[PDB]
Amino acid sequence: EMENVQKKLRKLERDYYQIREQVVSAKAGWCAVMRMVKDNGVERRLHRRE
Amino acid sequence: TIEERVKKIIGEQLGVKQEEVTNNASFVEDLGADSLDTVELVMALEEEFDTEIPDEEAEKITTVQAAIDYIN
Amino acid sequence: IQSLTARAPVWLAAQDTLNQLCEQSGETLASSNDVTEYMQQLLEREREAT
Amino acid sequence: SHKQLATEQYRHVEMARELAEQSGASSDLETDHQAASDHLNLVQTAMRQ
Repeated sequence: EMENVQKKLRKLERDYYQIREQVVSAKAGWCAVMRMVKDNGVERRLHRRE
Repeated sequence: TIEERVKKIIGEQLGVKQEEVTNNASFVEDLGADSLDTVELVMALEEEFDTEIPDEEAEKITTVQAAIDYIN
Repeated sequence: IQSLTARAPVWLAAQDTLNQLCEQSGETLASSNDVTEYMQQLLEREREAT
Repeated sequence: SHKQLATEQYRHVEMARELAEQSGASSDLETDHQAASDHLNLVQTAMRQ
């Protein structure tokens, strides 16, 4: 039973790996957008924090 | 050298350039990266080196230099 | 947490309007009484300019 | 779950080790009990003679 949970751990590990690539790739673009947005839009116009 | 990874990734994760980061400063407050941004930075470091860093060790990277200290 | 979450959006909308309003003026407001006294100064400027 | 599984495997190995010792003891006891059954039959035989 526990060896199947180990193999479950492996499957979960590759799922985690996928999620991790998603996160890093997303931040790479967030960087660029928040670079360009600093032409006073982000101050309060686009950042409708409500 | 291999540190070019870290000193590259850091910038790519924080918007600063390679030379902007100073070893004396701290990510949490002296780089502008908040809790989420620092989590993203440490987790990107984890991804790049194909390794793992538990929570306890991961929390000890608040300073710029630490990013290499645990690596090398 | 549920109470705070229900309360949050209203407070945030109110804060955005307040920041816009006081930034539109030269003076920065901090309390209800402060807003009232600013009302009075506004009236005095009305009745001089007129 | 990874560390739990690692710890549970270490515990599992320890319980498996003690049962290996009892399994050996059971084979030794089977050997002693075979001799014991023979001893009973030898005594029954001696009583008849």
